Amino acid sequence: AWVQDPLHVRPIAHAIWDPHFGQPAVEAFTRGGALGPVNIAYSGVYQWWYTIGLRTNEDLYTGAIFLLFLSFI
Amino acid sequence: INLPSLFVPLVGLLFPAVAMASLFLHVEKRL
Amino acid sequence: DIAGLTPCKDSKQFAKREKQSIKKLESSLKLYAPDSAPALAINATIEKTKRRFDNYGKQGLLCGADGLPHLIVSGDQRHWGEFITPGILFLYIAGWIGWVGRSYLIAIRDDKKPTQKEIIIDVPLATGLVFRGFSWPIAAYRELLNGELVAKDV
Amino acid sequence: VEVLLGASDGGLAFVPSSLEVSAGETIVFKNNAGFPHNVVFDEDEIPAGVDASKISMPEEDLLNAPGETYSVKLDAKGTYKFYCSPHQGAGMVGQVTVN
Amino acid sequence: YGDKSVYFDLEDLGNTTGQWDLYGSDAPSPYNSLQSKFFETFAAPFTKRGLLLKFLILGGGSTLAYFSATASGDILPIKKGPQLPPQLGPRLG
Amino acid sequence: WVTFYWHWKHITLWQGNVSQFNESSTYLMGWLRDYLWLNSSQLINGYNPFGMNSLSVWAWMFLFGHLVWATGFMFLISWRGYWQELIETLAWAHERTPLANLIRWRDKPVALSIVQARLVGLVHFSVGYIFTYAAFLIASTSGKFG
Amino acid sequence: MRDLKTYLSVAPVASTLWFAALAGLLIEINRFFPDALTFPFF
Amino acid sequence: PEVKILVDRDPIKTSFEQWAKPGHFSRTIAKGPDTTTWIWNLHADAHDFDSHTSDLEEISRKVFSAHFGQLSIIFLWLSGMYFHGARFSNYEAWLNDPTHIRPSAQVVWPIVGQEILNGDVGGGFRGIQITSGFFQIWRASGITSELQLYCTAIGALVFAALMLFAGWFHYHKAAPKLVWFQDVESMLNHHLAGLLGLGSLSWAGHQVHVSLPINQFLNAGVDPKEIPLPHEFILNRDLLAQLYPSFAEGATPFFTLNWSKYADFLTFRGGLDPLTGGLWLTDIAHHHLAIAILFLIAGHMYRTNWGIGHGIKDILEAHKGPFTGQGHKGLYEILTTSWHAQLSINLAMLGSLTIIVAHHMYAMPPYPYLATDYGTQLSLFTHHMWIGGFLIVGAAAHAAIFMVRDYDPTTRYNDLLDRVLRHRDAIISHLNWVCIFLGFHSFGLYIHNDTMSALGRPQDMFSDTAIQLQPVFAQWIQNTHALAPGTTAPGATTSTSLTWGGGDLVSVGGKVALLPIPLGTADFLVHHIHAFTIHVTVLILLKGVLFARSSRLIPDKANLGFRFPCDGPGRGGTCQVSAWDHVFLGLFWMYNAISVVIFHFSWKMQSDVWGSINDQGVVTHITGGNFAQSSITINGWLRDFLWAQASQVIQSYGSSLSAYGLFFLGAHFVWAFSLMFLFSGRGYWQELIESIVWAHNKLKVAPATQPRALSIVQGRAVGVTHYLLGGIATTWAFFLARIIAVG
Ligand code: CLA
Ligand code: CLA
Ligand code: CLA
Ligand code: CLA
Ligand SMILES: [Cu+2]
Repeated sequence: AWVQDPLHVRPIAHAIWDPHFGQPAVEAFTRGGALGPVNIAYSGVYQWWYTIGLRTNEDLYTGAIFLLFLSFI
Repeated sequence: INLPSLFVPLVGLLFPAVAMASLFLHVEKRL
Repeated sequence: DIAGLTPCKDSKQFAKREKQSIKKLESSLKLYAPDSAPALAINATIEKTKRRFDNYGKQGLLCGADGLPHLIVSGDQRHWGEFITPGILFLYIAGWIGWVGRSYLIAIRDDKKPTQKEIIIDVPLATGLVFRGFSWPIAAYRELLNGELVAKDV
Repeated sequence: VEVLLGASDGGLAFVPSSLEVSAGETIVFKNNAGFPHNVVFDEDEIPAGVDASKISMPEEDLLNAPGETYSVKLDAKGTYKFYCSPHQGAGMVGQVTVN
Repeated sequence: YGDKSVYFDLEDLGNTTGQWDLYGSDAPSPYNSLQSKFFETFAAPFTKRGLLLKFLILGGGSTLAYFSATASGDILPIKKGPQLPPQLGPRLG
Repeated sequence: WVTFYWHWKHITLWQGNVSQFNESSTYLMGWLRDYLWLNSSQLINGYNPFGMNSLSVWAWMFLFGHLVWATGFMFLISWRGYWQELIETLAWAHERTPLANLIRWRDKPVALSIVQARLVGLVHFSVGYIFTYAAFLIASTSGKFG
Repeated sequence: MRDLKTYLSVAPVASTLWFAALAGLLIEINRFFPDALTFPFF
Repeated sequence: PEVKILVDRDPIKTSFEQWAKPGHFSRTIAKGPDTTTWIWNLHADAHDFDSHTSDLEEISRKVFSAHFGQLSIIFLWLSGMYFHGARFSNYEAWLNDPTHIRPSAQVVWPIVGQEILNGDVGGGFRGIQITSGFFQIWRASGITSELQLYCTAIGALVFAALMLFAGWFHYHKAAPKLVWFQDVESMLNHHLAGLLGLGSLSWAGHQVHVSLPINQFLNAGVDPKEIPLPHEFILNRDLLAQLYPSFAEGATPFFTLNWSKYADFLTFRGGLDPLTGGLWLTDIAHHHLAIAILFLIAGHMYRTNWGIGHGIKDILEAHKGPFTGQGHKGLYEILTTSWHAQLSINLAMLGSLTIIVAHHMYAMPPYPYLATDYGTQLSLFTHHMWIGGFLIVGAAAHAAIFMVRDYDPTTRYNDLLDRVLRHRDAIISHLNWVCIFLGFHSFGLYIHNDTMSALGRPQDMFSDTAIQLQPVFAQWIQNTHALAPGTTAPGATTSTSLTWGGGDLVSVGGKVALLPIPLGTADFLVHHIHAFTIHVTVLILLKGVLFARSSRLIPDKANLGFRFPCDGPGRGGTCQVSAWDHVFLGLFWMYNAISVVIFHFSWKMQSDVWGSINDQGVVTHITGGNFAQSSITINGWLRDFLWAQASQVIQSYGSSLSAYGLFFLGAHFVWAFSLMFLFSGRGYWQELIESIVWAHNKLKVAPATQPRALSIVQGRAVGVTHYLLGGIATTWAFFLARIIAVG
């Protein structure tokens, strides 16, 4: 979703799963068009990965698998 | 079936319990 | 002009500041007797404020976008009054102080109980020594050339 | 018309910050959240009705407690800009005309 | 030891160092034999150190895993999910 | 100092209000009021008696960093001797009480070392520092988003 | 008298009198030439 | 056996010999100084008389005359206050209209533009608004002109001169000896009956003839200059008979025992004056009369010279039981040979008294036009709280000094002291547990509330609407007090305060003097926070006192003296193992406790009592009851109290309250500065001064008094004093700027 309109959508870092959360907190943290509470990324990895060529989720999946391979080696 | 529903308790509750019990057991007695 | 600043006398924000400042004091003067002690004191400071703004304008200070007189220290000769001539004056006074102190320390270093003359000042010796600071620059120059300003052996 | 000083998110702004009311129409500046909010007019520009105290709230003294209302009335043809001296640096400034 | 004024004797260091047990009963089992024979027969398989520890850890672990992977919405709002439309950010959203 | 300077200059540039910095940055009351006290309203309003919003997690962390920092002062001000004697009387208390002297420690409790305590206090201080400033920075830029 | 002269030259009293004189001098100077951001004579 | 005046003639001749010699008392100091450390020692042990010598007689003579010097300083301060009120004040203008003019008795000279501090305090006057509450005292005493203030200032000046002279006299010409000091029976007989009994009887005499009629005239609305002078009220009696008819019989009621005929001006009303917002003066006069009678009888308990009375030794050694062995036997010998024991007892009692004074003065305002002067009220409460706390910490300091220096079981043995020394470990362990439990269940509740509120779960919070923790005991007690007048104090009409209840709000000039103070869950939480902080500082101080001589850590701690750095980094590290170091912490925790107390007071008052009344009786408070809902979480304190209240001081610049803003920032600075001394050690600094000394020596400008870094103890002392100065001063600036701007 972010690659389609980089200026008008907030990037998501990861989902939140916290059984200590209340209902208004669940409603307050669901941003970025997600289906639940999420965190908004400020690392800037979205812009970095977008600049270097990654476009789809399959690209990121191949990347993560390759890096798991690299760290195992 | 929701994967967080399983891994966040196990890694947040079970894993530290097991690891800390084991590490206490290892650190606090003589060989 | 220098650094894009403009001569305060011809700036508009500098004037606006002056008029605004003067405005508030005038309000403080009101609600009291027209010729009362407090009112007279407020008048005095109003005239003082007008004199300060005119003095700033006259001295040719540089004003930015806020109208505050900025100071140039690059060495431009149109601005030595801002930093460099006061700097020379300071260096003179500070050398005076330090040289008099050093002179005193050297003079009292030869007694058996030199700490006695440090917790309790010999004021006659001090008053004999204070005025050598007047010529401290020449004395220090000739002491450096002599090689006696810096202790050898250390 | 009622203007809430301060936002529920703690944002330092007016609600609505910019608007237009009718003639002789009283505008109420209410405090919503984030109080010591003080509404002080620009005193600059604003063609006619150049009194300061008539619409301004004097510096130092400001709205007290969670919900406070300093009632002003304008009634001057022209546009005026009402801001908050402590917060006008965070953008808590507003413009209100009566055409 | 305790001969009027002395309190130190090499032969009985424990008495000298106060190695007493100030509250132990030294009495017989107050529980009736029949009752004792009911418990130590049913609670026996839980008295092995490694066995009890491993079983406790893994049983409680799968207990938590099951009870949280299959909790209903009325227990945890985190799994009920949001119920409202979302707002927009200051400019984004 | 470096990051305060950077953040304030940029947070006034992003609002098109650079004169606000240009004028209030030359005195320290300007730094306190126009930067710290001013840009901290949304953050501390992350949660209030009237509800919470998405900034709450920062409003919490902001206070977290204040707590950690503060406890770092303990290990930096109070010194070992005090704590060692307190610990020894605690040991007496534990050994002397019924139903709990049945349990025995295996290492004699000692107060932290001198160097160890300086290290712990420094760690607390720096962690509190980093956390509260990160909370404030991300909440004050994220709140205005500009 | 001799001892009073001595005590009046002990370090704290010598320094308070010196700094009071210096303060008086600076106060009067700025009372005659107030609001001076530069050296305007030459 | 019998008691008499016993003196010594010219023990020390007044002379300027020792002024020329720095540290004459210390043999090592007298010789002279080798390093910079000698200068610091000279000051640190100037007033430690019990170490300059060992003679009790000399110590006590020095103590007596030092007390005289202190009294002289206090008198000079009082005369300065009165003179400034006479000459540089707007006291008469304030006297004409109290609730519009702001009191101010200090102006500044227009030197560097600082005249902006001469703000508009009203009354054709420009000065610095004072918070001393002196105007209220002067009005309650009946002072109507500035001639009376001038006369008072000059009288106090000559009293300061008299005190200084007496100090010189009783040390250099006629100095008492030991048996004169060691008489405490007659001393107590005179301080109870003579100083407090006659003092309060004399003050009641003043109020009956001066303050009562003059304040009656002032409250009737008379112009202050049209009021008869006080001495007229003594010369012409029908002047008083007009205001108070039963001044006509004139002291025959006092001897017929028809005391009811005095019911006019000797009342038992209670409550506040609805006109002035202070206590009824006819109540204060009666109060001081009864106080005088009580003290005059009480100063007749101890036997001095005529058989009748009580021997303190007998009373003490009569008290002992089966739990305490021979308790109280031997205390009379301890409390008459060591000044530190007496000093610590008196310091504890005086601190307790000061804090009780703060509470009672906030609750039952005694002066007219004081209650509605919010700045004065806040400042008085805060100041007395701080003074009380400092005194209470000094009590512990000197108890420890006694234990280290003067305690001796070989010659002066007491049983109770010995028993407490013998189970100090049980004492400290239980106090430790109480501190931990109290800290978990008071501050833990705040942390729980903060996370419950941040997780969007307010129902689970410990609040007035989710989970109530109601202080049922305090509510019950204050409801018992509200019902007291008429039920169980039949002679009273109003309850003793208005914070108890009964409605009956009292206002003055559109501002609220007092109203019933409600106690909810937030009050419960903050009261337990108070209990926690007090218990922890008590733990620190008591642990310092009980373990001052020896411990299981270092077995001979007394030989190292009361104050010392350490005994090396042995046994794991013995940093600050001394009694003096325990006092250093207690000051930190005393600061914490008193800070929380004054914050609680200020917020609660600005939220539920103070504020402005209006025409219907609608009370708008300074903050609309924001204390009951926002004070239950720490975010509420940081946002609604500090951040909100802090805005006043930040905006002070550019006005007459600018000095408060300046002091705010300066106090922040000096507080942060203390941390340099509190976090570092003197080794680094000695090693740095080494190379600085090298730099000086390279240019023949090195000093002869060798510069040393401060001692380890001195560095801690500099660090704690700067810390306290910074914190207290920033709170002072914040409070004053806020309450003067919003008040
Ligand atoms: C260092 C990388 C990293 C980090 C910081 C996280 C962080 C997180 N993961 Mg995650 N994860 C990772 C890698 C990582 N993951 C990888 C490589 C995979 C496989 C593709 C996963 C698969 C995964 C799943 C399926 C889930 C998470 C979830 C989560 C979140 C809940 C915490 C948790 O349950 O732990 C993580 C749980 C795991 C099963 C991770 C196991 C895989 C990694 C490689 C384990 C590494 C352990 C290793 C021995 C220790 C490394 C040393 C160092 C990290 C201290 C949390 C924010 C949960 C979530 O979505 O929260 C909403 C969730 O359900 N992760
Ligand atoms: C904000 C900083 C801070 C904090 C939190 C503390 C806390 C404490 N101090 Mg300390 N102190 C401080 C600053 C601080 N101090 C400073 C700057 C100084 C220098 C003057 C001192 C000097 C000092 C002395 C001299 C003494 C203490 C003592 C104590 C303890 C008092 C007993 C108690 O309250 O039990 C309760 C604990 C608390 C109230 C802390 C908060 C508890 C949290 C909220 C509970 C959360 C639990 C959580 C679930 C943990 C699980 C997390 C999980 C991930 C592991 C306490 C732990 C006294 C003591 O030792 O007590 C016997 C003691 O004598 N302090
Ligand atoms: C009715 C008799 C009387 C009175 C009024 C006082 C009053 C006082 N005594 Mg005192 N005393 C007395 C009898 C009395 N004493 C006796 C019989 C003994 C034992 C023999 C002592 C031994 C004693 C000691 C050891 C000390 C005091 C101290 C004090 C002062 C306490 C501080 C204070 O409260 O400030 C209140 C301030 C005032 C009340 C201002 C008024 C001051 C008046 C003028 C005092 C005049 C009373 C005095 C006894 C007059 C007799 C002396 C005469 C020959 C001139 C106080 C002024 C302390 C002190 O000396 O402080 C310096 C202290 O150290 N007293
Ligand atoms: C009636 C009250 C009283 C009295 C008579 C004494 C008397 C004494 N105390 Mg003591 N004490 C008291 C109260 C009192 N104390 C209180 C309330 C505390 C708690 C803080 C203490 C804590 C205390 C300690 C820790 C120690 C003493 C010590 C001593 C003895 C030597 C004091 C000395 O000469 O040091 C010299 C005095 C000074 C160096 C003054 C220091 C200046 C202060 C710190 C700055 C104050 C700042 C000022 C208020 C505002 C700033 C001004 C600036 C900006 C210009 C002495 C017998 C010392 C001792 O060894 O006993 C034998 C000791 O170490 N006291
Ligand atoms: Cu505002």
